[PDB]
Amino acid sequence: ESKRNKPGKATGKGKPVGDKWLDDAGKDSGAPIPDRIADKLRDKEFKSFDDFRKAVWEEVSKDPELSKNLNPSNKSSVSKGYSPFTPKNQQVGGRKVYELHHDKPISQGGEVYDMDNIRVTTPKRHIDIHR
Amino acid sequence: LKHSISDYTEAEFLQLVTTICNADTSSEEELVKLVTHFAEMTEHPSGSDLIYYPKEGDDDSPSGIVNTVKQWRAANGKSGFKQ
Ligand SMILES: [Zn+2]
Repeated sequence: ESKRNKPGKATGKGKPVGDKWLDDAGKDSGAPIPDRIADKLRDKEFKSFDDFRKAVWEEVSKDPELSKNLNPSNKSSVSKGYSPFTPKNQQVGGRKVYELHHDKPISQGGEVYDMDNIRVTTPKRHIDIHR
Repeated sequence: LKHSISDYTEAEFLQLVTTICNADTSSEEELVKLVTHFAEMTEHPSGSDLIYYPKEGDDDSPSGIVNTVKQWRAANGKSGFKQ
């Protein structure tokens, strides 16, 4: 019923990020998948994009270089594999957590699990990107 | 028990905040709904930022958050907890 529910292995390199990583998710094309995270997820098989998404945030929870920019409560969220909450001004109603976005649309044949085709966005920016 | 903060004793509200701060839910969806409810209950301008993006020098432990809510509502003409 959706292409994102077909199994696949994660691929791609990601990019270096700094402490402003999630701040960047509210801007432009969204933030890249951190190269550090991509290193750990590459070649793992996921049964769906939602399982890949859980894995991204679990890896964030385990990487002190990235988790240090989350407060205690958001650390709790990612420890469960949940997406962390964005600042209130980046939320849109019931969409309050960071969202994964595909730079090239899956509809146009963009890759579901290639992390070079994935970005981290805030709800506000994600809605705006798709227009 | 779900409609406004005067429906919560301070202890019950602390339970809600503790649940959120611990992400003590079996799904992300549940947690987000709890956070939305929190923001609606407190009526605080910061919304969920009280929990996830504290002002400098604000205590973001569960009890710290409950105290920040309690003091703000007290200072801004709003009703307080039950009991
Ligand atoms: Zn998107």
